[PDB]
Amino acid sequence: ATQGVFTLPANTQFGVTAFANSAGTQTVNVQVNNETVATFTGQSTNNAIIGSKVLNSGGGGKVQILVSVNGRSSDLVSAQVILANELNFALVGSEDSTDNDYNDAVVVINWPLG
Amino acid sequence: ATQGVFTLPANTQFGVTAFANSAGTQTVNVQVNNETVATFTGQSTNNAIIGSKVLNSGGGGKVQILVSVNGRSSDLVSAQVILANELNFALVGSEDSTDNDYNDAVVVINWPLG
Amino acid sequence: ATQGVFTLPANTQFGVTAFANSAGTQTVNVQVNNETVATFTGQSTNNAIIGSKVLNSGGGGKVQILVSVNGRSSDLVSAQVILANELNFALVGSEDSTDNDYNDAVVVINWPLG
Amino acid sequence: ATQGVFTLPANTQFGVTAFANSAGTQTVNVQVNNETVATFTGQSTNNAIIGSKVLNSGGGGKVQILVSVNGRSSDLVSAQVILANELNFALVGSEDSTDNDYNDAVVVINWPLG
Ligand SMILES: Cc1cc(C)c(S(=O)(=O)NC[C@H]2O[C@@H](C)[C@@H](O)[C@@H](O)[C@@H]2O)c(C)c1
Ligand SMILES: Cc1cc(C)c(S(=O)(=O)NC[C@H]2O[C@@H](C)[C@@H](O)[C@@H](O)[C@@H]2O)c(C)c1
Ligand SMILES: Cc1cc(C)c(S(=O)(=O)NC[C@H]2O[C@@H](C)[C@@H](O)[C@@H](O)[C@@H]2O)c(C)c1
Ligand SMILES: [Ca+2]
Ligand SMILES: [Ca+2]
Ligand SMILES: [Ca+2]
Ligand SMILES: [Ca+2]
Ligand SMILES: [Ca+2]
Ligand SMILES: [Ca+2]
Ligand SMILES: [Ca+2]
Repeated sequence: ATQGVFTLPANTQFGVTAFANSAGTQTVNVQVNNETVATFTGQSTNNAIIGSKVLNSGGGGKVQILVSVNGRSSDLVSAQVILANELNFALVGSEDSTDNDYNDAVVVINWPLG
Repeated sequence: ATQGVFTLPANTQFGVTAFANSAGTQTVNVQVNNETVATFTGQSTNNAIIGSKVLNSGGGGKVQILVSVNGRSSDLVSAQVILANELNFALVGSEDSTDNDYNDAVVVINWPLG
Repeated sequence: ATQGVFTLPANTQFGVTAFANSAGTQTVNVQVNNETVATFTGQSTNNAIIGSKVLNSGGGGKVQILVSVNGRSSDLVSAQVILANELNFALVGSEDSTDNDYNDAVVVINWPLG
Repeated sequence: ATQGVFTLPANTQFGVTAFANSAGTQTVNVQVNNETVATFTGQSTNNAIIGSKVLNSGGGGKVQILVSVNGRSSDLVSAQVILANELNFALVGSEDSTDNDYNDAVVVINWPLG
């Protein structure tokens, strides 16, 4: 299945934060309605935050996360969870190798803000 | 129901990250096995990270999040989600007197690391 | 926090299914835009299905689950999870007593159908 | 990633229930510690329940869901969600074609029971 794609409400501010847990340098591309709006690049094996930004979901509300390491696309896993019918988390794990921890880059998208 | 309490595997490194979205200064207390091991204090209305740490779940694996503002306990909501039977997120929202949204402090716990 | 309330897309068919795990007779009321549209009643300590129906979310998309035993409201926990940005589950547990298994009536709402 | 695989606590009773939403006849196989222990077969485009059973997770706790249509494996999506640190849902969607609704067979695993 396609993973790492989420529908947000239109024209909504959201947070995106990426963590790294891999010997590989992670490149996380964030697209809003099919256009790159942020790229986070970093390396950590201890969950360092490699990027955190506030963005807007735009007219179409489409947010997509892609992850690569040295030009190779990582395999993604994702889900969205909603608490109290209002607090939203869109969650991405990614795997750059064979141990299948899916923590090599982790991305958390949260809304609403404010 | 009690919220903000999670059972982790024993002796496991985990990340804890807190974001703020409130006029009130948030105090986030992290307890591991019934002892405070981290306190994040900060304030933002635009999803600033008010703390990010790597902790260990210890012998018992018990992790509890409490949130207060000006000494008053915020109301919590929480859940845990597991992706690919291995990537874990424990999620907490909190609501203070100032804004009736569970985003006033948002806490994300993630494991495994490395 | 209020639990058991979910916003569905408007005018959308959804499934609602309730299971029982309690000595007490469970009553599950399903309300769509603040009107009861189905009630499931039954008793089981072995996860029997006490009702399953297809409903429509109507104009407003508001779906609320209420659980009671002999007129006493149970304590509810809930969340919504979305897979592949398309398959939705709204989940409710309920506790009618003191053991805190939260499974006394369990309700699963799923969409889309077809 | 390998979807539809979940680690349950050992020797635990759990419910498994499957719904169908497809023109194709769905076969759901449930494996506990690498042995098939239940099989549900049916066809519906309106979320009919094609099976529900109570099973035990055994010593290993490994539960796997496979879905096929005329012997062709469907593509799976899955996640596990825990409410109140105690009430567990393991959730599977499946796609038998390319419209990507992931509802063609929907499987819900719940525990604890009783
Ligand atoms: C730069 C580099 C080196 C290596 C060895 C790899 S890898 O082994 O294919 N994967 C990275 C690997 O890093 C470990 C520290 C651990 O976090 C694993 O889960 C992770 O997959 C890569 C990709 C890059
Ligand atoms: C205060 C209270 C309420 C109820 C409903 C009961 S009961 O119905 O007799 N027992 C509910 C109880 O049933 C067990 C078999 C188990 O499933 C529990 O999780 C469930 O709460 C009593 C006795 C008291
Ligand atoms: C590759 C492929 C497989 C299948 C099983 C079919 S089908 O059975 O003719 N149609 C499956 C299809 O049914 C629709 C009513 C809808 O529920 C779809 O989501 C579902 O996938 C085809 C045509 C092709
Ligand atoms: Ca890895
Ligand atoms: Ca890793
Ligand atoms: Ca707020
Ligand atoms: Ca109970
Ligand atoms: Ca019970
Ligand atoms: Ca389909
Ligand atoms: Ca379908």
